[PDB]
Amino acid sequence: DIRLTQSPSSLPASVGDRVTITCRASQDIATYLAWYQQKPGRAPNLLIYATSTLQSGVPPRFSGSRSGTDFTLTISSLQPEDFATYYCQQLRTYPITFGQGTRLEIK
Amino acid sequence: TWVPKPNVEVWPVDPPPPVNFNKTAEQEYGDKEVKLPHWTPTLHTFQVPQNYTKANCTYCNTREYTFSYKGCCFYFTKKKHTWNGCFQACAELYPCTYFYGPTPDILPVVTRNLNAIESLWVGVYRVGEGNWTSLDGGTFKVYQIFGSHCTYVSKFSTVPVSHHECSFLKPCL
Amino acid sequence: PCCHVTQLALENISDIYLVSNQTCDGFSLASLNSPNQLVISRCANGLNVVSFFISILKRSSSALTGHLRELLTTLETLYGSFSVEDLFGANLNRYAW
Amino acid sequence: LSEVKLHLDSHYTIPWTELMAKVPGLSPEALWREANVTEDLASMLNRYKLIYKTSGTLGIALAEPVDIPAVSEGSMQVDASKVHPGVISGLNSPACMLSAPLEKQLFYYIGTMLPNTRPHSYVFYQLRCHLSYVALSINGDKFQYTGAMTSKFLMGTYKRVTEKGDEHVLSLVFGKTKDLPDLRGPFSYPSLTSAQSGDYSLVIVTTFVHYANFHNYFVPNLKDMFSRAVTMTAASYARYVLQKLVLLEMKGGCREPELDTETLTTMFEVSVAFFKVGHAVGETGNGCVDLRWLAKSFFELTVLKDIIGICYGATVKGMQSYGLERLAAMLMATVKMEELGHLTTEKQEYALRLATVGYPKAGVYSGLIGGATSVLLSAYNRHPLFQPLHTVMRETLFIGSHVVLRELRLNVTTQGPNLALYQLLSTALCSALEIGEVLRGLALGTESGLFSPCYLSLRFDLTRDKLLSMAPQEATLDQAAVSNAVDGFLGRLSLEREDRDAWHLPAYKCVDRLDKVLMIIPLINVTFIISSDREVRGSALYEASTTYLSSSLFLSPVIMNKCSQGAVAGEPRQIPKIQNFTRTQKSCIFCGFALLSYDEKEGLETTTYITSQEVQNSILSSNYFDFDNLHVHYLLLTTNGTVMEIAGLY
Amino acid sequence: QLVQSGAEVKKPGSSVKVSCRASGGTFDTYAISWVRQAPGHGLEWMGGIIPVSGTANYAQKFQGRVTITADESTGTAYMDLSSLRSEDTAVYYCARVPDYGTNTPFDYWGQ
Repeated sequence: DIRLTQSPSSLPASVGDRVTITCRASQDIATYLAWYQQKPGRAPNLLIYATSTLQSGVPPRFSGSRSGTDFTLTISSLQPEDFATYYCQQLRTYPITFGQGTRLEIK
Repeated sequence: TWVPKPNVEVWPVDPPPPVNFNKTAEQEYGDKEVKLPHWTPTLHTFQVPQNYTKANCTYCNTREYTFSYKGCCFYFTKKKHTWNGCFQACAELYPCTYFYGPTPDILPVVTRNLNAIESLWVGVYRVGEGNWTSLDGGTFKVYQIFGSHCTYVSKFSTVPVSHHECSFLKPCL
Repeated sequence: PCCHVTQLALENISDIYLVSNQTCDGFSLASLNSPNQLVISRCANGLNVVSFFISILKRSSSALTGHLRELLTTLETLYGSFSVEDLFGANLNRYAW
Repeated sequence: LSEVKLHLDSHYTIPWTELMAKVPGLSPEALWREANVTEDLASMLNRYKLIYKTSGTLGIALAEPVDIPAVSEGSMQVDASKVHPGVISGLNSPACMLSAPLEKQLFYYIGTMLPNTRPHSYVFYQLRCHLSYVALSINGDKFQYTGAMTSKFLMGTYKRVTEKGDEHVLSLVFGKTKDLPDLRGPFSYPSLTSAQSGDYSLVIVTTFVHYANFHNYFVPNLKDMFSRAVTMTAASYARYVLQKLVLLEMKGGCREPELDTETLTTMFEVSVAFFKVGHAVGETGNGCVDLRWLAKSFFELTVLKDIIGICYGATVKGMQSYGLERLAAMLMATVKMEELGHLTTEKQEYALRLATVGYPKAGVYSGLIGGATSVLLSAYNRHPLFQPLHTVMRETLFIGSHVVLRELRLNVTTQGPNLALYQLLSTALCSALEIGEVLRGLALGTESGLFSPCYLSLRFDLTRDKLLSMAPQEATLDQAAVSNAVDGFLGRLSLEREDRDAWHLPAYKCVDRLDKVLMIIPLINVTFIISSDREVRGSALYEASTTYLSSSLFLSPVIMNKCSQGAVAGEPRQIPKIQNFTRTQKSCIFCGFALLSYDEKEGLETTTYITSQEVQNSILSSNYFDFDNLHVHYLLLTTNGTVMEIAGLY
Repeated sequence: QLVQSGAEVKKPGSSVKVSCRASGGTFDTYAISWVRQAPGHGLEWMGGIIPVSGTANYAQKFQGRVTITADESTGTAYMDLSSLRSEDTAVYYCARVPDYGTNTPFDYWGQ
């Protein structure tokens, strides 16, 4: 039923700047959102998670907040060392269930 | 005749009342230097259980689902409820929104047979002071912040949690 | 001596040290040393302490002396010199404040 | 309560044992317990990330006007708390008021500025200082606003309460960047301001969830509002906000409120409009303020208070000085209201503003109606006939009419004849050209639609069809806004609402049909009621020689305002006609009559109250008596109680 | 506080990097789900729907697998492919499902 859709990105986002990717589709009702980032050939790491009314806390400074219909995530750093595929996830509390791909090449 | 007449002049008025150069600063003003910003609190309605209540005795066997008059804790898909019409329980002597109220042991049985009914409304409420006691007491444990007087469970949920909104279309089993 | 994790009214404290980010381990921490005679050396927070001192000085500016004026100006642009939107180090767990 | 030897790298000592006496009210102990210097840095990063941060501080390099005039001539100093009967002479004596006692009077009530709520506890400290607020509530307390001010900065709060008891809070602190409140923790102003001029800033304080909730329906224009606040003067601002609120009052705007951008902005303006005058008085710094500027600003503030109280239910605390009111009352008491018409326009406006300021309450003194009526009578005497009001005279009448409206909205009044004379003069001033000009102004939103000598007129025959039949002939306006202008005019002229009826007028109980009257003409010793139905009680009855396919246009001359026991039955009389009329009349005749012109089919067209020989000369000399068209008849309603028609001149 | 996991039973493959897991830090929440990711996809779930503790528990959404042991302190989640057949040979990760600061290691492979 509930699906997540992200906007494909192809620009290298220069070197020093912020990024903002929207993940949203249909209308969520009782499912929170979580962010996962994985470098090519590595285990994904849990980023901040937004329940549409509050954001979780991770030592990395990746402030990601959602809106009444969409979700957004900011890193404030687009170095090539952070050229990794980000993922948005659908979960009630525990069980991440649905995700959609993206692309965040940095150079 | 057309006798000449005088012009039109305004009617006379009385002298203004005298003003007093004797009122004190406190007397003229609010009579108190210390104040506090004005707040205008309001009030909101509550949840009250009326009419439908627990039936008398029972005529069931055990935990099972049937589309008939047999079955302890099970019912068909209402498909039209918002936790207010769900409390009506338009069925043949339903002791709750379901046939039986939620329990901390019955939950796995209904969770197992929950294929694509992810969201459903459990007949458990509050009275604005906590201590959730739907129709049998016992203060059923429930952890939640978002939500006031609605409850729902899913496959990945064991302890009942509150739905942040009540007007949402929550099917009842 | 940078402190990582350690967890007092103004009556029982009589000394306080402040250090720059370079002097510390990339942080801005203070040690409210109570009046050897040093009973405690609890690692306070530089940001909150300097903000409280700045607010006190700004509120008391009605009768501030020359030395206190230059002290306030020094604490200014020292708060801004830190400009710590984020800082890494001393990773641990916590429950609440 | 002890001394701390601060060490950093030099050495500093803070003597709290003596700093307490110098600065009363300081609480160093509580502020430390608020600071919580023993906090894990993870808690800092958690709390700091909660608050919404806005970047892009644009809209810079604005223009700062001059508002307070310099001290001129030999005006003395008037203490705001030492007003005495012997201070000055009159309107021709320049005077100035001190700024420190005036500021003390304006900001007299103390209280807690920054509350202890969650959004304001993370960022700011606890504040307690002299303040004033403009609070209001709509939608049954589902929406609240608090505009607490200070002589240095403003702070709004759009505290909205939804269901479940949860709230949503906003903040729009405005003021000089060097006088804004104190932050705490890792917070800094430049990461919060959304606009900044050379010396002003407009920060916003809220959490991300609250900001999104308010962003659902309320989008701001902070650059535009900030530019308007900085660029305009206090009086001009106040006038602009008052004009917008008055325009919103019609068309059923303040009857019920809506949650959109315009309403909340207007609330913020109103707050800024008060704060601008407060700061301008405060910014003088122990100098002096010219009396004319003070009178203008406080008159605008009083009118703004009246309109916000009328259509919003708002409550205003502070922002009023009793010394200025005493001075205004003393100054106005010297002059005579009945001689206000023989004065210069600037002096007339100054006296009217002083009278309005000195007596804000309604019913305390009703003698200002005489002065307003005299001013209106002089303006009408010197006004060319059947022409739209000039802008200067229009603004003078707008200044004057506040007292008349305030007395009109009462329940029992004493100034009967003066009110009747004022309403008759207003009726004589509402011609076709004036109505067209007001319609054009309402359509274009300029100052023409703000006020007109028609809202207080006794002309009840202005329907939507009649008004639409006389749209302005200037490119047909926008050709679609004419309907909106007509709707606004009808709303301002609603009989049931607006408290514009003839309860105060004697001989009004003898009509029995309030919706069938056309106009009422309250002459001296006799009042005429014009209606299309016979069911009216009066001393006599007169039927005009109108066409069959039109209204009857009856005339009932109630003599001495003594209504009759019943309607005069039988066949109504017929108006006599005078065949001979020499249009020279050197002697002052008709000085008290009221000539009326009506159309056989269209109906009532124009009215002219003859008050002096100049009016009679203008009436006779001009082409008013056009007998070529056999559809216009002129009725000379004599004060004797009989109606005489004019057939033709030589 | 630390959990080890990883196992596989089937006929094919070599299963390079077949045993690895880790945990620690942040806030601990029960259950340990298992995610199976094919190349070119984001994430699909095997039987990790209902785990009991840090050592996981058996589950089944649309597939047949197995899980053993349940302990939220040390445990051993392990896994057992149901006699792996053509395709379905791809990297499968695991999570500690700790909500706040959830841990996710890299393990398993194909061919």
